[PDB]
Amino acid sequence: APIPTVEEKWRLLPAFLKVKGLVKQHIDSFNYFINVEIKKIMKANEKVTSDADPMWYLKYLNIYVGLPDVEESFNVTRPVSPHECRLRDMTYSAPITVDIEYTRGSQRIIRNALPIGRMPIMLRSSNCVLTGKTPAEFAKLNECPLDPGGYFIVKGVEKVILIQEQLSKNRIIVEADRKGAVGASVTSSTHEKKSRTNMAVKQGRFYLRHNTLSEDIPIVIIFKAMGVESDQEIVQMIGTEEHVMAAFGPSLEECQKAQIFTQMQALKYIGNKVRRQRMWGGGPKKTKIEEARELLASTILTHVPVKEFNFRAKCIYTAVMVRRVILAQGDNKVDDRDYYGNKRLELAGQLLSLLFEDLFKKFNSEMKKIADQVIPKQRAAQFDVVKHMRQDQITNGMVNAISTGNWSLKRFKMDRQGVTQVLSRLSYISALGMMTRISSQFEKTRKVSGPRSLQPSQWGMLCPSDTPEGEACGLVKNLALMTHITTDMEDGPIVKLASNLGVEDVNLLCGEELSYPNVFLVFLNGNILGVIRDHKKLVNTFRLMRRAGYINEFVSISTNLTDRCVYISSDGGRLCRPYIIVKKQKPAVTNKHMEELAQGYRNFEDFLHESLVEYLDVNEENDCNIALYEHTINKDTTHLEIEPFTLLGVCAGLIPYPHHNQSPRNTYQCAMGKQAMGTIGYNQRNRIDTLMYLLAYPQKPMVKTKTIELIEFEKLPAGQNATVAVMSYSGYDIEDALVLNKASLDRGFGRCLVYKNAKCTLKRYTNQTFDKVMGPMLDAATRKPIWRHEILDADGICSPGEKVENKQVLVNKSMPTVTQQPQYKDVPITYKGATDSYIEKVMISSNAEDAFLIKMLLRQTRRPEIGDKFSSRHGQKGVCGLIVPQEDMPFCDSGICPDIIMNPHGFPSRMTVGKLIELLAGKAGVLDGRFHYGTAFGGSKVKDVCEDLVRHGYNYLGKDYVTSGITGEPLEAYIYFGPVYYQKLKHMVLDKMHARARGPRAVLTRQPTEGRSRDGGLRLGEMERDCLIGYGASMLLLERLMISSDAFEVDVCGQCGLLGYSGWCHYCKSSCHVSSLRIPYACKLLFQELQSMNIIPRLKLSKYN
Amino acid sequence: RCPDCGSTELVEDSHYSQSQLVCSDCGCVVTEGV
Amino acid sequence: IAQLRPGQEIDLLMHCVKGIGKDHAKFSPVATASYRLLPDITLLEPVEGE
Amino acid sequence: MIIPVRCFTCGKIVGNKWEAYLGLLQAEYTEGDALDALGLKRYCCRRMLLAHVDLIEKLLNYAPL
Amino acid sequence: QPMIYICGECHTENEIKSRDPIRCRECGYRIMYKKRTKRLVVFDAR
Amino acid sequence: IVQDEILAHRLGLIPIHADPRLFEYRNQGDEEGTEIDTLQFRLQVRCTRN
RNA sequence: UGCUCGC
Ligand SMILES: Nc1nc2c(ncn2[C@@H]2O[C@H](COP(=O)(O)OP(=O)(O)OP(=O)(O)O)[C@@H](O)[C@H]2O)c(=O)[nH]1
Ligand SMILES: Nc1ncnc2c1ncn2[C@@H]1O[C@H](COP(=O)(O)OP(=O)(O)OP(=O)(O)O)C[C@H]1O
Ligand SMILES: [Mg+2]
Ligand SMILES: [Zn+2]
Ligand SMILES: [Zn+2]
Ligand SMILES: [Zn+2]
Repeated sequence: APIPTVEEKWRLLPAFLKVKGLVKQHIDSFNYFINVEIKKIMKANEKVTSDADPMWYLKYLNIYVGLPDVEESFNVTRPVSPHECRLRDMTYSAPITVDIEYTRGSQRIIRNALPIGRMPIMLRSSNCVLTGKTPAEFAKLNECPLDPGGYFIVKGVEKVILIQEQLSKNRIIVEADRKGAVGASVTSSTHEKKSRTNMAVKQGRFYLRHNTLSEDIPIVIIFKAMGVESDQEIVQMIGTEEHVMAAFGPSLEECQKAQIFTQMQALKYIGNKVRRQRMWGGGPKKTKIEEARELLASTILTHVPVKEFNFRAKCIYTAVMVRRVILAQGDNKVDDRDYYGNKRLELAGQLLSLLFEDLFKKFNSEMKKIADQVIPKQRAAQFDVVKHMRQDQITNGMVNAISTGNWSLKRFKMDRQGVTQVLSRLSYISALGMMTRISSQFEKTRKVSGPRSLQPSQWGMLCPSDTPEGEACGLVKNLALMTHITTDMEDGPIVKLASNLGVEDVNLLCGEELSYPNVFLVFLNGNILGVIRDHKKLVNTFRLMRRAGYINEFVSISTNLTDRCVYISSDGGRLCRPYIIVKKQKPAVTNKHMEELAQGYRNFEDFLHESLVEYLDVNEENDCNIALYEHTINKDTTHLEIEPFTLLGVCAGLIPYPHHNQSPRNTYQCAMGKQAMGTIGYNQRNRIDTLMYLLAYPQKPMVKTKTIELIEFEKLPAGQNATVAVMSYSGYDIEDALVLNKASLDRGFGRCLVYKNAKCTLKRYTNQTFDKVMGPMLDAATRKPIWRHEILDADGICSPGEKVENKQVLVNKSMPTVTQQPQYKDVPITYKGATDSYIEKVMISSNAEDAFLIKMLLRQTRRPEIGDKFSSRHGQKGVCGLIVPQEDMPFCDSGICPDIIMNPHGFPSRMTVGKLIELLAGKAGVLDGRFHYGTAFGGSKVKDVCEDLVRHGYNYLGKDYVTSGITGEPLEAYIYFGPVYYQKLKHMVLDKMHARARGPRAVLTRQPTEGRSRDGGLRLGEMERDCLIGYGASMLLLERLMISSDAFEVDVCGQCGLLGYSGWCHYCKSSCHVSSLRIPYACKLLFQELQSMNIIPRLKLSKYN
Repeated sequence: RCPDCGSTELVEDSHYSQSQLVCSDCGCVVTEGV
Repeated sequence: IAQLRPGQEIDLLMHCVKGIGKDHAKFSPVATASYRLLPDITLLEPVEGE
Repeated sequence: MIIPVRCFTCGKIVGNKWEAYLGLLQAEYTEGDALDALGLKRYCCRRMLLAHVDLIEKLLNYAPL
Repeated sequence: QPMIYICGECHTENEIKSRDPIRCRECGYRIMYKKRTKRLVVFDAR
Repeated sequence: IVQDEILAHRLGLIPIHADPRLFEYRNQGDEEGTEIDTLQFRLQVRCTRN
């Protein structure tokens, strides 16, 4: 009697994608920032006033962001589309205005609409013009309907703010030190200050270390300073276990060694260990004990609040910390940093909120300074802020922080880099996967190899296979297909329900109750909420109340029996995943609910409200029991997995049958699909980017995953299905190589288009002179333009439709040299290119600064050849080794010749059975006119495709009788034929081909330049020099590193040993001992630099004999 | 002027990433390298 | 060949010359020209029944 | 973008059988029976017509016109 | 010499001379493309 | 909207019903073409609203 | 300088 299974259960996934999913995270975060958080920030700094001239103030009333507009028109705004901002190389922002009231001459003056800045508008947000639009209206705005959005457009470039990952704040971390000492650390972070205080056991006793103390002091002294003076109460608070007292004995003995027995003595001892913050302004007037008490109340353990100098909660907190350290000092139960239950994810919303708060505080400080400087000495003409409210401050700050990507917040002392990254437009999959990226706080510079591991906590939250292969392996990750990031809650009803549920106040009882085995501590965001007995009832009631709707569904509750702590988490950034609730071996979701969802009676919110599906956090799912399938449900099951294939991310979803392949193969496939060539969107023709790759005849895959249908990848494919035959042919496919068919490439297979952009600017300078474009310099001999100016039109700008060759001008730009007649020198935009290019379009735009921006879109049509890199959607990257004619290709009985011949030897070492399954499913599908599914942990089975093959008259294993095309005789072994979805990569041999003549050299060191765009040469590295040394080729090494790279002839004086010039020594004022000498130029530079460093190298020359 | 033939047909023609001012009549390389 | 919209125009002349399929596949006259060996299935023993 | 004229593997003329195929999609014919009625015996032309996406009209929707 | 351009939304032939603010009649769009050349261009079917 | 190179490639794949035996191979070069060894096809389509 | 990549 098998348990009934809901077949339509997977239908819960698309509905969840209707309100949440891939791109909704950043959109919702930006909307919450621009609709709620900005108002709170404005309210926090609503009033600003100066100390001088009292009764003067500047009061903010309400702030608005409005709709995106452009300041091109003279003092007039105009609606502008994001594509127009991309074309004009401007920013897509909306004017931040605010209504205010102030006092000019003690008379209240109010302004109802006064702009103060410009906020860059995230695409597809609440205020973005793209939202609430139909695909026809998207076409009217030249924007792709399938574009994910959620990225900023600044100065014409698309920047994406990656999701930041960090450790959770206000949490005790027990960890071993460098010397093996198991200590504790707590980074108490409030809205104002973040302070990491540590506790060590370096000498069998516990010392507390903080940045505000000169030397670490015993914990018992701090206990005595915080109100509790009796040692018995301290011991009761620490614990009543015999081993606990045995471990804490040395601390009590060390405390009794000194004469510290009262609160005053301990406070004086602490103040003696307090150092002033470099002569703080103001008379101290015996603040030692006061400074100590203030550091204990405010600086130390900021997250633990003291009502009115009552350190009872702080005492209980540090006692629990000491108890945890004592318990961890035995059995090595050291907490791990890689546990994602202690991780927090900051979206663009929180970062933008912090940045806007910092910018507004800086603006208010600048306004207060201007007031203090202007009001008391200017004139009877009353000063008003309106004449000094600079509007470029916030705008420039936002633009720079978004574009450059470096964020420096002095108010929070946060110096971050790489926050924003250029959106990759290689393909639709590339942008869709980059939109859901997550960077690590480790900020890779070294081999940590501790967060780079794949932790089991990433289940359902982050994609295990999707990771950049290279130095960033493991520290750059991707979110799962079905995941959600929580926001901040009010935390009020949580406290109310906890107090009403029997949680005893910690101030009512002593710390001895903390040592009882049945008493469980309840926390709240790192704050000790209290104690409780029979925590099972508490947890069950809290979960039932959350399911009922009286508590927010994102509030998480977990229990740690080892530490006996009930954690209640309500802060934002936590990862949650929907799960079907299971009660008494039967899921709450039935077939009737799925039928109602399919018919439209209910949505995912109805499933959430009816206690059917609930969100689980990592900490909460740590205590819950989840079943993968219905048949796995047992008596002790609390939740059911919605869909297993949701474990993979977006890029991993393209893999057909990924569970049949190896994990490095899946990782390489994700990495190559991020670089897969194909269509970008429906507006890819009007789009003008610096580099674009398009496919001539893209085709949707035959074996498509359900994730492909969810992300609508089939509407924008990035590859072609080719009849691949797995066999060895001509020995030109030895290692990963593949043989292509000449006739196939001749008929359009693999044909690709490369679009490049050439931009030029004609700007007006300070002087009343402008850059002007001269006409084509016609040759008087033939009355026709010269070969260089052949493609130019009458206006000096190259016209679309013609072909451009190497060293030809596109824009005949001439710029003045003055900034009396203006003198113009020519700086034309020449086209550097090995092959010819065709001009598709030329866009001419005009900015507010009268600068004409001209963009030419050059197009190149390229055919697959030897050297082009090809992928097969399974990590089997390959290079075209040989292009054989059609007649040389083997043929079957039906006469089909394969397009791509791949080596079978790549299969055994990599075990890519998924490729064979995909080939078989695709063959069956193209035979019966169907699209088989390669869904992870499912999909079409092998038996079904075998039956489909045997029904159509083909072999049930793909292997078919094939006759050799060369000899005309049949092969002894059958060949594995079938359609495989091969995708071409951006790595081309034409772009990677490089050859270096003498060429240019660098000014500092006369050596070839670095890159290919700079016409650089290849570098003989240190290891190459080592190899040449090992070979013993002295003359070859000398010719390479001296003769051919930086050879020079200097003049050295044989008397003083210094370097001369033109056969003359200025030091000795003679030229008889000066002799020429061959030398590397870098060596002469080193000698000169050493002479500059007073390290004078004196060369004693001699004859070569 | 060209140092060999004395002609004034000195053209700046870059040959495979090598800036070179060369005479257009006799092909004498006047200046090379930048 | 292609699909157009109002305003767009396609004007061109095409010069066609003689060529063989070896140079380019566009000169291939046959779509599928193949040959197969004639099968001859033989029964070693008389098979009857279902 | 647009339906290719020649099949990649064999080379049978397939560009002229696209719109009629769409007609067979406008009719009650499924994929397999329509591909059979069009005369595509080998599976290469079936894959060519079935896996092709018609992106030309989506681009013409963004054309200047 | 009449230099002709095409607007981004009206798609009308507009004649503007040098040093003119880039605009188009009966609208306000500021994206101005250049018309295709009239010179003969030879292409290879390869 | 179709690219010029893609348009030329699609036009090249279009077969011609001309008898090849009645023509000859074009000599090396000679892009102008002669009556014997070339054929010309004019394609002029202007799309407009009905 | 930064960063995404290619092995
Ligand atoms: N922020 C930034 N810094 C740069 C950039 N290019 C170079 N630098 C800085 O300059 C140093 C390297 O200089 P180079 O790249 O050798 O400068 P260069 O290419 O010789 O300059 P040119 O002679 O003008 O080509 C680095 O330490 C960088 O900090 C850039 O594009 N942005
Ligand atoms: N950081 C690097 N330093 C030196 N060589 C590198 C580096 N990254 C890549 N390579 C080059 O690439 C090669 C690495 O390939 P290898 O690791 O042997 O196969 P693989 O990448 O594991 O492929 P599979 O995943 O096994 O299919 C060897 C090396 O010459
Ligand atoms: Mg390699
Ligand atoms: Zn000397
Ligand atoms: Zn075919
Ligand atoms: Zn217009």
